[PDB]
Amino acid sequence: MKPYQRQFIEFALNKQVLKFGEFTLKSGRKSPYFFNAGLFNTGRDLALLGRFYAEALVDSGIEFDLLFGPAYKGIPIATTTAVALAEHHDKDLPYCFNRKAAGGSLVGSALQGRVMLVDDVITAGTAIRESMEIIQAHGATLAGVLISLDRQERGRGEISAIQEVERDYGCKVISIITLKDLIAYLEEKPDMAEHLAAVRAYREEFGV
Amino acid sequence: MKPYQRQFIEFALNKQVLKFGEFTLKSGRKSPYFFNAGLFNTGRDLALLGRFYAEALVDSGIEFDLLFGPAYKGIPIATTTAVALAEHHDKDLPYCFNRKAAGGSLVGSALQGRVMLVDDVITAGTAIRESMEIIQAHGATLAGVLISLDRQERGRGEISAIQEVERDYGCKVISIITLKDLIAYLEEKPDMAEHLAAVRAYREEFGV
Ligand SMILES: O=C(O)c1cc(=O)[nH]c(=O)n1[C@@H]1O[C@H](COP(=O)(O)O)[C@@H](O)[C@H]1O
Ligand SMILES: O=C(O)c1cc(=O)[nH]c(=O)n1[C@@H]1O[C@H](COP(=O)(O)O)[C@@H](O)[C@H]1O
Repeated sequence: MKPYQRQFIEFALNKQVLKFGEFTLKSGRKSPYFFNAGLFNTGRDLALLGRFYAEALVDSGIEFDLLFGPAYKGIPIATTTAVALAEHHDKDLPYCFNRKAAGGSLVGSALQGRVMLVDDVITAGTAIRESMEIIQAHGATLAGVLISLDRQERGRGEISAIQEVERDYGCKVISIITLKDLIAYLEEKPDMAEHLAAVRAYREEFGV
Repeated sequence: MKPYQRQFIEFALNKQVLKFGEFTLKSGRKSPYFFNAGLFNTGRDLALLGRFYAEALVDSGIEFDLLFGPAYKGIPIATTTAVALAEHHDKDLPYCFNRKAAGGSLVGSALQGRVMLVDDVITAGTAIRESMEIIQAHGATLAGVLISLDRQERGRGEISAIQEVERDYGCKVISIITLKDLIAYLEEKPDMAEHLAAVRAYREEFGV
């Protein structure tokens, strides 16, 4: 666990973006925890959020030339990560995004070179295959996918979605927290035991 | 002319977002200058851009509860203005935006209370009437419209678009530069004389 990961969880908790209960995923499973980046609905949330993203980006070491935000749910993030990156790390990079309009119609820079794709959480090895249609549809390569939370569980097969993503676009997914950190984290909060025993239990059944 | 307006022009120039030549507006007129916020395609541009917006916001004194970014061209701005506002002024505000999808489907906070709408440049007393459909379609009032550049010229009538906007949504449009500052600015650059005599000439024919 690296520090920014520690405050992220925290950041994430207080926000309630990270919640402990009894959810029912889009898959039909019944996870004990849910992560919902949508609850980042304010300036500061956005401000911080992009501070975490830039770190994991930076602290990753992958190389990329350009940020890319998918659809709608990508725009606020790619914009914030872009500002974090220049205010905070002195990295000046070009962002753009795609117009989901009855076409590609990118908004912002080129779509030239090594795209770094950015999003919130992959569950269903999804829009990436749309998103990544564009990138590959304009003669730019894909460098990777930066996300918030790797739920680290099984899909319909033995592997996970992230894994499938790595396994299909010859790309590398980076990400801020993972299940593992999530647990690691609960081990320090003695009074999160109930959530622990539970997420501990869960990863057993489904953890990849 | 207030300082941030001075660096904005500058910022705007070096960027070439502000260009001096011979354009032909969407109206059919032949302006001597063009402003094209689209050339803000990088992290820093976005970073700065939202620093200017927050100022004019702040330095305005209007009150609002929430930021609002229209369509696509609004998302990167409302996101940046939101971060500026919290990093820089300690104003924590809730942003959201609208999903242009075959509906309202806002993305982010409420659409509750006093919206502050944010955009790049109004020319054709436009999407505001779409944008402002939403706001008024959800029981939020409109506090205003914050923009970059008031071109300060005539529409089909004696008044300008901004004026018509004020004149139709009982709202107040704020904005960073105006033609006037634009000129004021050229008066200090002795070797911008040609652009001066020209934009001076232009405002005469069309200036409101
Ligand atoms: O249902 C889940 O898989 C899910 C787990 C989780 O930990 N977080 C989470 O965001 N999700 C869902 O993942 C969605 C976004 O991801 P994609 O299918 O990759 O677009 C959602 O509708 C979330 O609710
Ligand atoms: O054609 C113009 O009116 C125009 C003048 C100008 O100074 N800046 C400018 O952005 N425009 C146009 O205004 C558009 C965006 O404004 P709305 O019609 O309010 O959406 C554009 O397509 C610009 O090119």
